[PDB]
Amino acid sequence: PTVKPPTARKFIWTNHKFNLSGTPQQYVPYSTTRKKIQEWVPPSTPYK
Amino acid sequence: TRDTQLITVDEKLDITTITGVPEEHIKTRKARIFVPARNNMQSGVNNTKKWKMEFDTRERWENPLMGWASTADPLSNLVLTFSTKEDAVAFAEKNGWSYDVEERKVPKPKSKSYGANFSWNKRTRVSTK
Amino acid sequence: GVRTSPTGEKVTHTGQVYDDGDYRKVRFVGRQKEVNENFAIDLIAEQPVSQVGSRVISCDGGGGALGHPRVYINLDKETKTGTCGYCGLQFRQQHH
Amino acid sequence: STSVKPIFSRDMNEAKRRVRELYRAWYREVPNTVHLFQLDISVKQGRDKVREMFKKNAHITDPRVVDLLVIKGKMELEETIKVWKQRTHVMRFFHETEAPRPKDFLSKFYVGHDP
Amino acid sequence: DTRPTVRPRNDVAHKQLSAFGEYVAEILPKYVQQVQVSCFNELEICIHPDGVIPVLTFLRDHSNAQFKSLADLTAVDIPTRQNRFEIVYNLLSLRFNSRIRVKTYTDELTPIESSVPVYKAANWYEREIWDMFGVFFANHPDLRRILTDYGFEGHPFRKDFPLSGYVELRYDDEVKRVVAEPVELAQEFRKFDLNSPWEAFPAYRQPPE
Amino acid sequence: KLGLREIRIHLCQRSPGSQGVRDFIEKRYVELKKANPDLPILIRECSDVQPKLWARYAFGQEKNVSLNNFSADQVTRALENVLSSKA
Amino acid sequence: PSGEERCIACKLCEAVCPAQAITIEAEPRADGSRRTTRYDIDMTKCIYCGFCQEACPVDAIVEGPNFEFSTETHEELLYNKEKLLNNGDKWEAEIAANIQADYLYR
Amino acid sequence: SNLIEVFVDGQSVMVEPGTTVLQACEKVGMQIPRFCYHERLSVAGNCRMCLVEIEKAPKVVAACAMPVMKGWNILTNSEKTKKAREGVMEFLLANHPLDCPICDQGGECDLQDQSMMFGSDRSRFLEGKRAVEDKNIGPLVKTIMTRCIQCTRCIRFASEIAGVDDLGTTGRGNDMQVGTYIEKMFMSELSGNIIDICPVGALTSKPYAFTARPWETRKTESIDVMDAVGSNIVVSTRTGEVMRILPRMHEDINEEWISDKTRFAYDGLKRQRLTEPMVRNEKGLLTHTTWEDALSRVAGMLQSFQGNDVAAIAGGLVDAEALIALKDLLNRVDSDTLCTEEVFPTAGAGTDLRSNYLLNTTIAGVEEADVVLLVGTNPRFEAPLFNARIRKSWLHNDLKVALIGSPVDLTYRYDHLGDSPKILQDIASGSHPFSQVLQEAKKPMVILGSSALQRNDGAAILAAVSNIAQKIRTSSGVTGDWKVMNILHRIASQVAALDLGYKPGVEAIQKNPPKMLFLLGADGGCITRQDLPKDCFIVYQGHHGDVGAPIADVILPGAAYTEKSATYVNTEGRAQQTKVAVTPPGLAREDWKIIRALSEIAGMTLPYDTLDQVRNRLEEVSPNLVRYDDVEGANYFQQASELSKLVNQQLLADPLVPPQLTIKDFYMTDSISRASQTMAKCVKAVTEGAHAVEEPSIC
Ligand code: SF4
Ligand code: SF4
Ligand code: SF4
Ligand code: SF4
Ligand code: FES
Ligand SMILES: [K+]
Ligand SMILES: [Zn+2]
Repeated sequence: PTVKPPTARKFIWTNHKFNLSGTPQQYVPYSTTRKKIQEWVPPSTPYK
Repeated sequence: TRDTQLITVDEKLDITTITGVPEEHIKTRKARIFVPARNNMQSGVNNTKKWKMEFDTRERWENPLMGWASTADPLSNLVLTFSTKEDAVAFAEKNGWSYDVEERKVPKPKSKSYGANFSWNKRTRVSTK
Repeated sequence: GVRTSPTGEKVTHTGQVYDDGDYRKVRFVGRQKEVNENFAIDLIAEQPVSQVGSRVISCDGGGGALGHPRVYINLDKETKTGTCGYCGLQFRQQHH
Repeated sequence: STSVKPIFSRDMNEAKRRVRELYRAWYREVPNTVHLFQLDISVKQGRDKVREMFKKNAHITDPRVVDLLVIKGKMELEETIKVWKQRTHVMRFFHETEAPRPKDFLSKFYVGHDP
Repeated sequence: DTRPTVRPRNDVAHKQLSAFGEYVAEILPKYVQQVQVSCFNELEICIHPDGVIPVLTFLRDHSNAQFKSLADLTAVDIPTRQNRFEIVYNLLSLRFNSRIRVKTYTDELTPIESSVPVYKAANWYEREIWDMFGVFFANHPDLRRILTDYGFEGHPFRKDFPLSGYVELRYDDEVKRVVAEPVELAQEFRKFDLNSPWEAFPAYRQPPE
Repeated sequence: KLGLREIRIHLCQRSPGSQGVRDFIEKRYVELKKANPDLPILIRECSDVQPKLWARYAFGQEKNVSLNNFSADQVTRALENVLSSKA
Repeated sequence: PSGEERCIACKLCEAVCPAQAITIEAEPRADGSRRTTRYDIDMTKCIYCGFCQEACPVDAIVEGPNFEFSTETHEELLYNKEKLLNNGDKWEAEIAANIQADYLYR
Repeated sequence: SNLIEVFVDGQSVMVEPGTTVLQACEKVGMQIPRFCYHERLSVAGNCRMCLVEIEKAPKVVAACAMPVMKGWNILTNSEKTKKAREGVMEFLLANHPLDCPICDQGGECDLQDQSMMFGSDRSRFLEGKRAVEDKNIGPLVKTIMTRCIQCTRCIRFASEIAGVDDLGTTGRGNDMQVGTYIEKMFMSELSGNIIDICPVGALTSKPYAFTARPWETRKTESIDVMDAVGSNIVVSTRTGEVMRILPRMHEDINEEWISDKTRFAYDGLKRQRLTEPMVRNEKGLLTHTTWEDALSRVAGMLQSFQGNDVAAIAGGLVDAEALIALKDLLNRVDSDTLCTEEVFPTAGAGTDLRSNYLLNTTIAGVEEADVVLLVGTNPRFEAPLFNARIRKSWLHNDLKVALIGSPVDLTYRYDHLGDSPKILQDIASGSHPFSQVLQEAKKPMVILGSSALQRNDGAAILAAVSNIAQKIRTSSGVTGDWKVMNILHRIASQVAALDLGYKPGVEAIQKNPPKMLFLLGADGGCITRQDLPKDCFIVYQGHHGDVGAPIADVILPGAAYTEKSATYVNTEGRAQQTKVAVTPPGLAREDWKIIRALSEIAGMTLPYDTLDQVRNRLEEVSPNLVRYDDVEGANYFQQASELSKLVNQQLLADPLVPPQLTIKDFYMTDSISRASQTMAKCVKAVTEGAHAVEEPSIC
């Protein structure tokens, strides 16, 4: 890379990270979608 | 003719005991014997030729970790293909599944006339091509 | 860009964030929630619009065979910009 | 059409003779099974299980189906006698970890949608 | 044969296999129901299930046959037929450098004569068919499961058997052993509908009912 | 109490077995409804059913009377027994 | 190069995947773009066959050059869209150089 | 007899004269390629994809438009035929955009599929492509018109099926563009069907845009319940979620179309959903609880009360199983007060005879009628596919249609006799000229909308219209078995409720205010707490928090029509059963199971514990409710009329104004459609224009 450097993009990380497994920086998987079914919220007034 | 020396069994064929299927997936499952309906989005009719047998839909839920669709139904993706309704029914009977058959829906023949688009005294005249 | 909830959790580019009462945010205790920080919706908006001198322009994403399939964009409407359906670049006709 | 090639038995009397013969072999073998595999069950428990497995198919009336169940029963006996099965395979008959599932309507109604 | 992308047709082998097909049907009319040759030159003899031993012995031992090797013996499940199982024997003649296929049929409750007397290769092939399709072979030296787990219930290669089966295994610490539980999947297998609604092969179009 | 709440008559549109019940409905049903203004008498038809007379009293008890191959006169008595005598 | 995502939620990688390792969900974005809300690769289902990068029409999904990503837990190998976008951002410099060397054979 | 013999690939087939070469190939099983031809639209002949060789004829013929002639041999697989197909497919793809990845039609596209099967495998087009600007025709149909292939199916459909002449071609040549020319919306109760007939991604569903792919959806063949037509549908699901609704062809009901309420209201199933049982706390607020607790509170009140003190109102979207189960439970406390929100006059025969409250002629019979008299109904918005059947008969049979009611656009011209109900008396006597038209008609048809009967004078109108039907049937030369009187319902559960003996309308509940009320999905607002003893204990069962839930003591979540296998009876009396597509959300349970569970807690256990047993019970109450897809005819019209005359009620002088007058009243009519945000944008679009409904669309 000193002779043929890589192309620069803005989004490319400026600081490489090594394997973080087993540390507080590890990756925890999670669902990235939002809630599908919205639940009716009962009225907060005393009715009758 | 065939000379194996044969017996005569007059009972109905019933193979549930020898199939290895658990109890709950024979007594409680309702099969649907049907010809699939043509997908309305297309005009091809080659997927409406054969009879199908599918099972009632049971619960799917969200996996707590990734949100994937989890199931406890071993027959959820099970589909069988038959040439006739009588073939599909016989298979369900010997396997002990209860079934609701649905008769094939055949498109009716229509009367198409290109000359009717320019009729002289009828409403079939088109205002555009 | 990245927002945070009142609970402190980061909101991802899809808008996901565990709500106040969800127990599933326990998976991040002692660890971290991985959110990519370069929201493509923000980045594609920073691009300048390209002024062209024809009704119809083609976009292939740049790089030739390394982009997307080539498509043509009609630029007759002057109340909006033409947008690539693949890459999101914007084009406008130059008052011809 | 009702004429069908026999597997072994020509009628249900010949088939039930093989059912009893297989029950004797399984009945005799349970004490050895509990000993060799070092099962914590009692020999009475093992014989109640063998009996139970034999009542599931008590409604059958087709000689050919009866023969197959006997063929499969003798195959399972050989795996047990020759110790091809392991302790985990023997104890799968007793479903020791499966939690009891409700049979009535209300208990089944509270848990979910299954019939 | 000069179309770069199209498999060339070998008319000479088609004629020879057609002739030998009639030959087998003339000598064994008692068992042979159908004889056919494919467009890529593979001869098939369809027989009554009673003729397994006579047909296989003639092909192995006849001097104008000499199919001394059993390449394969397998089963196909077709639920739409009353005889849902199609038993297929693939045989190789090293003398004449030919292959032939012999097919017969059965159902769940009907035995098929074990062909171990003709080919000793068939012993394990029949155990496999018994285990995966539940077809019983009469007079087998030892018929028992070969591929499935000990005590496994069912015959997995039947079209009506579920892909993921009915039981799964885990190690339970309470009982200090591997236990079997009903099967649940964190992600259900996703069934894709792929068949196109437009006919692809007119030459195989079946007649209207 | 313990009085009749509802009557249902099931019959086939065309089968010979129901011929008696059809005659009753054509001739005598109008009077029956005018006699019992508030009692719901539900005449529900369906092809190829063995005709029956369902009567529902208080608290869900029900009785079924076959009418297969009855005559219009017999159907009238069958209804009379139900209307008059109430369990 | 602008920083917009290449993936258009066409789901051909999902269909071709022999292992059913890919789960995708999509919807219109605020600007109306066709984009994924879910892009999961189960790395313990995947056979690393590369059919998904062959199928993709926009080079959005690639198997990178990295082979040194062992984990201490099974959950760390179930990748969602954020992890995969971070892999591309992390490894873009090398990935692009390799695609440059091979795209004339593809 | 009149049949002529033609050959398809050397195979003889006997066809009626007038059969097209394309239809002759159908009878041997061969499907000719097509793009512009649709069996339910007029022949166009513009795509040229059906060109086929005729043996011993030099020029290929368009199969879709060419009638066969005696002795013709159609060569569908000939070299001349195949080369025609590759050429035409080559032209169709020359200017088509490379959009398949970003196009919702991908995977279910007749252009893609017919390219694979009848087109070349490569391109020799080395020029630039045409790019067309996109057009906004409303909130429900997205237009990427660069994908259009100019088949004019949308034009022919909108003109001929939907009776709307707003789509056309502008310009000519390669620049001929489909659209409206001006900025206009193609908003119709049937507008969403152009999406299906468009063979390409030019017209796609906006609500469905980008969410799924065809191959990954599971198809569940179910029934629509947004009205009383009973349209057969396909519910597409993926990973336990409903993705879209599609029509399923049923010839004798909906043909192959559905209304836009049926097609785009499913998004209402994901909002305002009841998912947990609820009881009132000390502060008087609804709070979540368990099934054990809620059903023990309902059983306590159910056991204490008895007789008339217990009542129930059923809503529009309630199936037969939940109806019979609740009738049995209330009968065991000795309550007959099973009411419905929809009113049907009870004087006379009432519900005793089926023929009194059914559309006896059936939807398919409309095509055989000679005169149709619509009384006090807007069938366009009450029964969109029934109205579409009238227009098909208007178009192809020269049907004469007359209307007694407010003048509403039905998409086809009609004879407006007037709006006053008194005209019905004139027609019967013979004063009004239309009476001759009805008398001479060989097969007349009279249709009374159930919306007319909601008036206080309903018993009068039903008597009058029934009288008109009898004279022209008995006292005129109408065929023996042509049934004239018809009632058009608008509520999915009505016909099933009436078959089970439910009392139509909430009159009984008003006459005897009960101390316990079961609101079985009753969201009509017919009975409010100002009409109740003030200590009333209301148990609401349903799937949406709308009107009933906020006024209830106990909420028992149920399943929507997509989440259960339930029986519904359409306006003709046909019984049809849905299937489970997805299971109920949260703690929601099947509707009849809640009642069976409640009955056991109250020591009143019902004699059915499975779906098959609760359908044997339906067979004991009405045998027709378990004959699926079979229309059981009714009869005894003469007897029904006799009882009708006795009372003689008096008509009022109010004009017959239908509840729905313009398209804006069509979209939001029940709890599912009120919760839908797509129907919310539909209502906004037709009342405010496209200014605030537009969304930027790129692909
Ligand atoms: S490399 Fe992995 S994710 Fe990609 S197609 Fe192959 S198995 Fe699927
Ligand atoms: S990664 Fe590529 S193939 Fe997969 S959905 Fe995105 S654009 Fe389509
Ligand atoms: S309509 Fe869409 S899916 Fe069909 S060929 Fe055109 S771009 Fe591809
Ligand atoms: S918009 Fe669709 S249906 Fe209308 S002409 Fe174009 S391709 Fe045909
Ligand atoms: S289908 Fe015949 S020309 Fe279009
Ligand atoms: K379309
Ligand atoms: Zn682009």
